[PDB]
Amino acid sequence: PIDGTVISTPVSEGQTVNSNQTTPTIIKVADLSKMRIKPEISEGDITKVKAGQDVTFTILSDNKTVYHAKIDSVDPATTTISDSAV
Amino acid sequence: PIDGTVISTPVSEGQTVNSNQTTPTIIKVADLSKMRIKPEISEGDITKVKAG
Amino acid sequence: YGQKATSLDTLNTAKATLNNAKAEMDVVQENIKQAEIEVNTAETNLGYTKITSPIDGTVISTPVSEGQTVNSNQTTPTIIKVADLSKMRIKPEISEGDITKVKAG
Amino acid sequence: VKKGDLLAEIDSTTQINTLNTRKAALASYQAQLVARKTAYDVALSNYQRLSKL
Repeated sequence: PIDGTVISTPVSEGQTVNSNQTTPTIIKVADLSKMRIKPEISEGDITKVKAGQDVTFTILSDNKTVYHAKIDSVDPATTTISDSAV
Repeated sequence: PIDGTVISTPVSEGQTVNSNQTTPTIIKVADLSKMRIKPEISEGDITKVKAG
Repeated sequence: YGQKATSLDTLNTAKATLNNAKAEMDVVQENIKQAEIEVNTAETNLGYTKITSPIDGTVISTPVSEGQTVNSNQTTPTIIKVADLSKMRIKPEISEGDITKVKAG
Repeated sequence: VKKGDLLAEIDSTTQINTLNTRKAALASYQAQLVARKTAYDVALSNYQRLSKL
């Protein structure tokens, strides 16, 4: 369906499949020219967190890279609805 | 089915589905102009808790 | 019919009742086909007479029992597991903070 | 993998055999058209005249 690049491949060339009942995923292809990070953002901060907000972040593999991005928009539903401790 | 707004979207534009066996939910659309909170209310208070 | 009489009503028999003969034979061609076809597919649903081993590498599992019923319509019963043991490949788990660094070759 | 690209393949056999099937069907239905039309020609030029007379 897309080009982005290849990210999984659960299949075996030589392998029987059974798609009548549930749909066998075969290759997983998503877009790696952009990416998108999903900030978990707890139930008491959200009254405050708004869309387009001078964010910053850092890779758990960087001693200072410090990324200068921006919040882009809001979900209306928890991280368990969208796509206890909440 | 309704307007309320959109609250989930478990699908992928490009994705095979298999609705014969169990029904694939595709988008989740519920009403965000009102809301309703559900007070858990324990087995010993309920003889008391009344409506309105 | 060039011999003056033989009323057209009996030439027309012959015309249309030639084409009906011819065409009723075509139908039986396409039927000959469909039968040859559905018979080859009826031996190609008879591919399954060794369950041939896709590769040689060697044998690594065998979950089956000679004498055992199977039910492949719903989900596909794996029967033997055959993978290649002349090479091998090791999969280094490699944690989320080293990967900015780990490169290929 | 550029959009719409070469990835997989299965046993297309059963499915092409039945494609060939369904194109034989047709391939005879047109051959019915042949006769089930000339029969009407023989019975259009029979009638269009016999009625005039």
